Amino acid sequence: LSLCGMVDYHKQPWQAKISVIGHESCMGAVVSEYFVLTAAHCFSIKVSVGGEKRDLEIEVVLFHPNYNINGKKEAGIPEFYDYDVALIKLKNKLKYGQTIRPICLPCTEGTTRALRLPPTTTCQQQKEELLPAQDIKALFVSEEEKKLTRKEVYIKNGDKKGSCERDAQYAPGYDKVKDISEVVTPRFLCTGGVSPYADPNTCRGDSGGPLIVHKRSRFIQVGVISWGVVDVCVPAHARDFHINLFQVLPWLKEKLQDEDLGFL
Ligand SMILES: Cc1cc(Br)c(NC2=NCCN2)c2ccccc12
Repeated sequence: LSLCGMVDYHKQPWQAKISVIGHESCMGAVVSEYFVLTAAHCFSIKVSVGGEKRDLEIEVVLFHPNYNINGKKEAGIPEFYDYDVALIKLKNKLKYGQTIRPICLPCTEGTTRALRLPPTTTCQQQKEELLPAQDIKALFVSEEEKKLTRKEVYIKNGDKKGSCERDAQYAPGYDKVKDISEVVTPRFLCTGGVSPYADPNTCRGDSGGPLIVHKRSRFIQVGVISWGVVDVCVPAHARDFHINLFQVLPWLKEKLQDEDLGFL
């Protein structure tokens, strides 16, 4: 079992850069020797790790079976980001080192050990530790002038969760949605806004990158960056929505079953 979430690419050795050819940009995270986790909506395909120039040979890209960006077009919702996760399977085994390391995923033995929790630890116990009912200090990784940079955000998972979710009404094409639960599903975590702190916002190029909790000197991926309310790249309603990886575990467990991650 790899030591996951342990340390520019020196400081974010899990980070992957994705280009799709006028170039669309996304990010992802190394989660095993053969897999990069990213957003489904990011999808000729160029993936790089370790700040390398080299583009890695792709075997297949696997998509969450419930993902359908067009799924609510008939209801007048232009883009529906539910289950916005994909796994890039690499042809060649990644060589872990100073520049290339896997991030921890929820409800794995890797995360149990990173959090110094006992062997009886459940998936629910990991969720209570990482995503308590409060404002949760987190980070994401962006690019500025070809250098990777950390940005600190707060996940609104307590008394501010409703306020964060309701700001979805300001996103492009969502202004006529009666029931915000139609676009903000139970798959989403919410960051951004000015309470409790003035959170920075994701850029479109940051989509697919990990939303990370930094705990006990370790980095645990809790989310995949999915969509924003405002393209800032700032109103108090500028929120960002992330796929909660605790909510896509059956799919992660099935696709990564042979990756020696020790899913619970
Ligand atoms: C950063 C960002 C801003 C805005 Br505005 C978007 N548009 C939009 N969000 C919900 C419906 N359409 C984005 C969409 C995807 C990814 C990032 C986005």
